[PDB]
Amino acid sequence: MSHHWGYGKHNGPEHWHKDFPIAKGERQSPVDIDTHTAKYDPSLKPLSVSYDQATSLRILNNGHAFNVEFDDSQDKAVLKGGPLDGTYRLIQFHFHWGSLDGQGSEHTVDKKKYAAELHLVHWNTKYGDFGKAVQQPDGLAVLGIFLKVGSAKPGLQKVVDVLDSIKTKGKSADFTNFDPRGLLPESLDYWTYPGSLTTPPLLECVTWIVLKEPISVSSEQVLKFRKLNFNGEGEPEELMVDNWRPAQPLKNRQIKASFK
Ligand SMILES: [Cu+2]
Ligand SMILES: [Zn+2]
Repeated sequence: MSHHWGYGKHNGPEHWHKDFPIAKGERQSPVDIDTHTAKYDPSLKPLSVSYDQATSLRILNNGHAFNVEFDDSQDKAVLKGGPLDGTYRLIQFHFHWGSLDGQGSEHTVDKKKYAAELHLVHWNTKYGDFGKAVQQPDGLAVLGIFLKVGSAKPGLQKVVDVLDSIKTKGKSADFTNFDPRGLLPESLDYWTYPGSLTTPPLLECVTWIVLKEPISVSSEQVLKFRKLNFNGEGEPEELMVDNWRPAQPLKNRQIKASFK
């Protein structure tokens, strides 16, 4: 929110608190997931990812990442169960990634950084619209999935192949008839905790659900992410890499596990 924040030395995560003081708040994201301290929670309900009727619309370079946007005017693609009360509707997904394969994720697992992290963003339908949802402590649910470099992910290739058409900030392209189920791992085992948006405005509205099993993507797929630009057309080229916030203090939170 507001202008001029980014991921450089002069406007990156260490600077955000000056315009977004909640950056130093009590439930900021991402965090390190200490797997030995997370506790199994038998009260968690089964997690339900219901994306069969998902209706993708468009892909946009917003100068911070790229978003694949969905029709959220009806319950076409929803997340329910797990730690969640009620129904959360899919609005968009995006990624965070590194300049090198050893960094890029926002969450870490026993301090391990993955090459990238996928965020599927959903809003609680009891609040009527996304903008109202971000005024509520249970307004959003983000499903986070780690990416490691190995074999190609077939379900990612349609995304990689459109990126040359959205190289610079402000560009968009049609992205209809995409199935986001092709981005999931086999297992839905997860960790969950209460947190925030990981970019400005850093609002403390998110139930995080982070899957334990990473997806594998090829070196060639992640290399195509790294050819995007932060800048607009006609401006000095600034590669879109290292668009991740580091782990923040856990403070008075417990991370729960869905699995023993
Ligand atoms: Cu501003
Ligand atoms: Zn994100």
